[PDB]
Amino acid sequence: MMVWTPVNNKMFETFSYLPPLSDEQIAAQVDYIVANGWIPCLEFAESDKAYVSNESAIRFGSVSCLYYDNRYWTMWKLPMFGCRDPMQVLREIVACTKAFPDAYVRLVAFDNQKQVQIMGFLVQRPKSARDWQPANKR
Amino acid sequence: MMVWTPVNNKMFETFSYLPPLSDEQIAAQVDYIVANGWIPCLEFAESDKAYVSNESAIRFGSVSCLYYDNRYWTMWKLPMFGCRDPMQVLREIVACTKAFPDAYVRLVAFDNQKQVQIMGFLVQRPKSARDWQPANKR
Amino acid sequence: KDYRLTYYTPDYVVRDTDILAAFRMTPQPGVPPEECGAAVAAEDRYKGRCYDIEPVPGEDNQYIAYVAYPIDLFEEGSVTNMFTSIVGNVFGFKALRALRLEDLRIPPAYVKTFVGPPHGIQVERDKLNKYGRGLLGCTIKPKLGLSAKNYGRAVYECLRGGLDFTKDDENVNSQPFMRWRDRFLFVAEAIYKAQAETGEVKGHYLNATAGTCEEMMKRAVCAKELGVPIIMHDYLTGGFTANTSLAIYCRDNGLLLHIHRAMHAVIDRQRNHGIHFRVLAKALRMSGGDHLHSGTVVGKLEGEREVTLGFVDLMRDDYVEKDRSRGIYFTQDWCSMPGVMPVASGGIHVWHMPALVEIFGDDACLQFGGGTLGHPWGNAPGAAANRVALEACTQARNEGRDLAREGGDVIRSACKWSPELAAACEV
Amino acid sequence: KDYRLTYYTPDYVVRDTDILAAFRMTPQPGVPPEECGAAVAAEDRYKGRCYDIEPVPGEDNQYIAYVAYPIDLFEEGSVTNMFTSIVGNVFGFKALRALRLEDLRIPPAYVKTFVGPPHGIQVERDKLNKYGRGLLGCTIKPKLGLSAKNYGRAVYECLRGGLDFTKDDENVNSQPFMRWRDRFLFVAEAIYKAQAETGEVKGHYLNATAGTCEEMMKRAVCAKELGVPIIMHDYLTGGFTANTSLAIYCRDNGLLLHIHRAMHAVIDRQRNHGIHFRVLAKALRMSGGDHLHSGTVVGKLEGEREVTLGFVDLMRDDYVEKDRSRGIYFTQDWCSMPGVMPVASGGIHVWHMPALVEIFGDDACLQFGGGTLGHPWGNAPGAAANRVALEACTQARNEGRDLAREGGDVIRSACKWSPELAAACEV
Amino acid sequence: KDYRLTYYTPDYVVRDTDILAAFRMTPQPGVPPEECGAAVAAEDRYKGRCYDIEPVPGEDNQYIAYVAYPIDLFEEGSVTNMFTSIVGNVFGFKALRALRLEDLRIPPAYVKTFVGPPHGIQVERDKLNKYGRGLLGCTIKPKLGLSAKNYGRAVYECLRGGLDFTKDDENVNSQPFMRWRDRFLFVAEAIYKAQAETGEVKGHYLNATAGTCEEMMKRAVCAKELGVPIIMHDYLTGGFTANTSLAIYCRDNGLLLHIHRAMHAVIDRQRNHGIHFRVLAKALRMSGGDHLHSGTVVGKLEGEREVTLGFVDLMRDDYVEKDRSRGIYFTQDWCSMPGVMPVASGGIHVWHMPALVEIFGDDACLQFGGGTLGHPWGNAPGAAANRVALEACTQARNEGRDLAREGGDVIRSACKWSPELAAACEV
Amino acid sequence: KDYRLTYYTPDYVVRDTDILAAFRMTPQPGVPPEECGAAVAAEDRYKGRCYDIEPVPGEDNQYIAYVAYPIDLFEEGSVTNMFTSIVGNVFGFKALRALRLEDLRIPPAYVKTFVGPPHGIQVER
Repeated sequence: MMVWTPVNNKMFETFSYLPPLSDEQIAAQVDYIVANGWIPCLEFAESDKAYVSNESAIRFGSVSCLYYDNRYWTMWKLPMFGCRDPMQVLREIVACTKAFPDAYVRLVAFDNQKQVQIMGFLVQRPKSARDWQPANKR
Repeated sequence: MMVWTPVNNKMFETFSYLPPLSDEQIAAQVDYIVANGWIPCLEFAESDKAYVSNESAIRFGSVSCLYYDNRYWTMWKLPMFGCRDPMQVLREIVACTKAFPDAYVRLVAFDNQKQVQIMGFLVQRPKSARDWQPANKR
Repeated sequence: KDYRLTYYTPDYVVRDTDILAAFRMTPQPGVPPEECGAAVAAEDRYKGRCYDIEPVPGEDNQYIAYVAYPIDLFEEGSVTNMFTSIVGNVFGFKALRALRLEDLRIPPAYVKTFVGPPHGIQVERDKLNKYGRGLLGCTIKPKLGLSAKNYGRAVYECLRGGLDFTKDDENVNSQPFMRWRDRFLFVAEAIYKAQAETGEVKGHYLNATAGTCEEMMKRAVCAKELGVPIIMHDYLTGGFTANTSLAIYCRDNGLLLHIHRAMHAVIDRQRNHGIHFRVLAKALRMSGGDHLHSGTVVGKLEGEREVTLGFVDLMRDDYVEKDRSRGIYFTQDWCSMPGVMPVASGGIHVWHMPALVEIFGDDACLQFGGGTLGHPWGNAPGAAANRVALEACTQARNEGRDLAREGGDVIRSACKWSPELAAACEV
Repeated sequence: KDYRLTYYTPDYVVRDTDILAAFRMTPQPGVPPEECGAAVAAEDRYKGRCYDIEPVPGEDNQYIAYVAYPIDLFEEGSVTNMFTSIVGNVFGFKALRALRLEDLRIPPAYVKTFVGPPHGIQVERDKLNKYGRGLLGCTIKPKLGLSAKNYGRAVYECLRGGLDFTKDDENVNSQPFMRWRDRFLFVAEAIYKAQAETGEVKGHYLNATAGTCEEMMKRAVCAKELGVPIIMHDYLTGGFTANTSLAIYCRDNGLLLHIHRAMHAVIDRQRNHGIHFRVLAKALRMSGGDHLHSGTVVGKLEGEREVTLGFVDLMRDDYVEKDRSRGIYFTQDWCSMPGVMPVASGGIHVWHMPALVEIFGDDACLQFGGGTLGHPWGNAPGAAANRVALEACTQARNEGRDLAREGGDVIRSACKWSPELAAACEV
Repeated sequence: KDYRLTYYTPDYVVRDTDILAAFRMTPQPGVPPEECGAAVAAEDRYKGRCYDIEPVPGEDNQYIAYVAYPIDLFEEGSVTNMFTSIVGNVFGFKALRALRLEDLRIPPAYVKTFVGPPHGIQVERDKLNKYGRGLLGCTIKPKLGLSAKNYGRAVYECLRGGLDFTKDDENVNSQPFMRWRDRFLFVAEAIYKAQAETGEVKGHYLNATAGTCEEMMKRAVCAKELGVPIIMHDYLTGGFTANTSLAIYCRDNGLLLHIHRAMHAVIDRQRNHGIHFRVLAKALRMSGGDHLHSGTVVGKLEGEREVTLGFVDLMRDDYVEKDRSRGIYFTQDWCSMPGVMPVASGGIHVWHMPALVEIFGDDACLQFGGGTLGHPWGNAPGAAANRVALEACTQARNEGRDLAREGGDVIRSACKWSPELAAACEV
Repeated sequence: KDYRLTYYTPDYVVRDTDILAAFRMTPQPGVPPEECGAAVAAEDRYKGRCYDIEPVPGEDNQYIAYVAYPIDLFEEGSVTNMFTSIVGNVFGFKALRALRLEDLRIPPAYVKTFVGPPHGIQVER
């Protein structure tokens, strides 16, 4: 009988309760993003802009319901319009973390006909962050 | 004439103005928990989730009366249902602090017929914390 | 009560502003189908007229009466007026033995008069920042008898392990053992604590169903001022006037509105008589609600599976074609009214998860009231075991695997690296 | 004023909705007990009827008249109407010389019409996160004359050393030397500072007793908006209408309600005449209050000790059997109305603490108005000396030791390792 | 709890802003009178000090302790604070056996801080346009069980025959048989009808005593909006905070405030212990009320007659000298605070009317609860029979006749020309 | 969903504060009446317990299940809470084929918590 740990166990909403995705598993998801007409795009945040916070609600009246901070991350470049090749997306993951070695990276997707964000899942964690447990978190 | 100290003198509500309980005194309290039909259970918190705080009230209107944070601690395993032996509880105190060496531990008890928490008292302090005075606090 | 000449007009062409109704209609022995069908319409510019009568194949004494209603019979923005006009008097009529309203058509000139759901599927999903998978839920297991403190402790450990929502029992309102306002604080202490630990947005459907409209708005003001995301409402026992009032308050203050369906099987269970759930689910959408219990699909034959996929499309989609195989008797343009997320009560264990991802896809909440509580390690490993199994089955879908066949081999590939799921794989 | 035929019905069987009353009744010399007892009942569907008359052993001219009242005589939710019907006119009656109402029976059909105490023992204890021991208190020693700044400085040092609550004097309301609103800030500055230092939840009973219902709600809005936990109310001098108003406001906004009992000994002291405190304590529970001064038990004989244990069970328990030895004359089902925590004025020193833990157990507040202030080192060592002695006596109970005998040897075992208690052991 | 040096100051000269109190004080056997008297004062700028102790003639163990209080101990405008400071703790004190507060002195610097009675004797009399005689009243005879319709029919026939006021029973508030708001309309239909018939102003004391301050103000808004003249309030069971709230509302909207005194004999009956009614009648005036039940004087000896004439002068007059024979222990300047009209419960018959006109004069209401109802012809001839007897006795006073002697010959001179009084003369 | 031991208590004596319910109850073919009747009660201080089951004369497969409810399950003054507790979930239950709630008993400790009709027959008249 084990205990799920409360200490340094931050998660990102999709595919975070799974072990970290390999480059073949990230390419398998982009194949799903390209098989229908979705548009992949990368995002990133530092350790202090990654997960959710309340800090702008010091300026509020009672309008705080379903307001959070750090739901936006900074877009990396532009959405890959007309993206057919999943390796072009996978080159940008290496290129983003080279520019930002202390940054989380998530791959989001957008629908073209519905004009909304479809799927969003973490594809990279920094090594310098102690916010997450390496899949043995009991 | 002495002065009670204000500096690094945090306390936990029950049995904190006493010197730290020995394993025979913790076993004497679990005998009191088992002599009637109560159910012992352990909890734990880190140094930042141990004592009381106000930090979620940044999201509030004027609904702050008798709201605090850090009144919940994380449960360790499950409540010991059908617990007759006080050494089975005392093994779990060593087992909890091995998993979490930087964590406070309290033994809570629950009533079965009233379905409420009965008694709750600190049974372990971490050594890495400088929040408490070692019983000579003047 | 018709003379069959004025209320049975088969040569009539329906309007694009007409409200259409489809009644499954069992006559008394000896009453003609046309005279019985015009009597449902009768209950000249304001008459409802039966325009088509079809036999039901396999049933020797059942018929489908299609009745059209002029749009002037109805109040703008009122589900109370819409139900009172259509099903307010006809079921007590003596010349028919049983009557079921099967479907409605709401025309787009009358869809636009309603406020509707406060946020919908697309806006809720943006606000909770959860994408690409189904949402997960859990009812707190003992419905009554907890203290308020021990309620949030059950709420804390469930949201901690990975779930997105926890849920009040629908008969948890305000009782002597746990008053409602003591509950809303220990819930909000448990939501803000499980949120700060996981870094994800968490919620609990706080039951704002109450005895009067003033109690009900007093609970909802309380959830506004704690800043908690979502409340719930029993709408067939609170009624449509209380629901539409709350749903407008939820739009005006950014709260989400989960909608539970207590008392639905008094109305929708029997096949020869009542109001089928797809009418009651269209009417919830027009009244408003962000989530709605749509029921279980696991443990059922694939004739109720196609019907359940029919009223889920009426909840989620914008334009639903006519499809008699799924029970959809009209064409429904929803005219950019937002979708309602269906809440599906998952099975006892995690092995129904490949069934639910294939049936529902992403836009569904999934609830495991005894899946998280019945884990041998507790609530937080049990909540992880569902969350691991949900994301494993979602990944196998995107990789292309058939979850109707390979869904057992995907759960077993995740029993390996995760100990929490393996302890639930072992049961 | 009875004719003794209609109002003295000994053959009558009482109802489960009846309000029952038990009057200790001294007649004039020459008046029969039955005629005097039916006159208390007289004051057909609305008559109160005396159904039993018992002699009092040892008193040659006292009797116990049991009077039943129909439930239709009373307003739902009103202690003002309940006292006005039962004791509103009978005590001025001339054929009796003295009259004491001893007990009431409130039937569960009329207990349920009241809102009751805002939180109760179980919810308050959850909210303050204090378990397994009695709560501790201290009145600030100089009742009047402080500045508001020097009041909170006395409030700061007491809550700092280990106490859970400090207390306004009941005649501290708003006076020229310390207005009420200047007091509520220096109290809240002293509570939030003693809280952040100890890490424990702290409170001060801020006296919201006021001159009008509008002043009284204005104090209480002030405690809501500072977010301080608990206010207090004098209810026999403010009245039951003001108390029930405040108690509903305290439920509606999560404040706790300490209840002080100023003017109680005008009413309850004399044995032949008045209203005994157990009626006034049942009526406080129905009106509402979270704490109630129940009095001292130390320094008293064990005939007042058994009576004091009787009305504390009426405050705390759900179902209290009939027990003539403890003064309980009826059976009281409280029908899940929450308990009231009794506040017991502890003695001058710490040696009464083994007496109070054995008499009261955990569900009691204990107050030392001159126990913390009279320490030779000050308020914060004096507050520790009680808190050390309280937790030492609590531990000796759980270990199994008899505090009626070994209670001196437990205090002396804690004078050793604690210097603060030893300085109070020395006095 | 005094050391007898600081709290017993016989050389002290009292101030003109001091609150003075006079306690009838029975010590335990062996306690000195000076030490017991300083302990009542003890309970330096804020101390109450016993300044005079007198023996009571005829009582071997009773004393009169005079205690002075500084004006800074008190809240402006608060009878709740004034009672909590003076009688809040002293009666439970153990060194005395019994304690009665007999009189207070309210100094004119503290009389002026109160709002007081809304209208008073002089303004009420102007508004009702009734001069030169006592006002007349009647309680509706069956306290409970009427319908609301049959209540006003009893109210209609009584005000019709000549009375000035009818009265709710004090336990008529809002019950299942007659809710309060159904009562206020049939009363107002009966007042406006008996008014239009007689041409005189009529009223009924509508009981606004309620369960909460919000119910109580809701009844009073109802009497404002019907435009009816007068409401009533039970102030020792509703409390002084509810009373002072209502009395300020009655000033702010021109309603009159009758004040009933339910529960007074719990407090004021016993001679050795309690609070005498003259303190409770001074405190009602400071809180406010336009009428106050002062009790019966008929059927009593002339030692309670002189006491009853003493507290009626405290209610009505502006300046009341010290008079130990009437129980007045201090001098009371009322500093132009308006008078309170005493309501005197008249006897069963009309022959007590020459007694009541001579004792009370004009500024009194007189009530005949069984005088109007018990007439053999009904309510309207019975109400005339009192009104004829009242005006006959008033005329014999102005003509100079002694109503203590010739009062029977004045009633019998009016039995002749009036048949209604003669039917009551015959009983 | 009962195990038939805890929710079918025929030896139980009902309380004067109990809410009583009378269900006309048609089982599936093969389900016992006692197990079907305890399942309507199941939906220890808060359990509803089926205390009596009677056959219906003339109907070969209908029964009257009498279920008692503790008064603590309910909100004071709320018909929404009273219907949600009693008929909120039981009619979708699969082991019975049809279910009719026939009568309720509202106990006088719970009648008194409601405001009720504004005037009534006697006051309106």
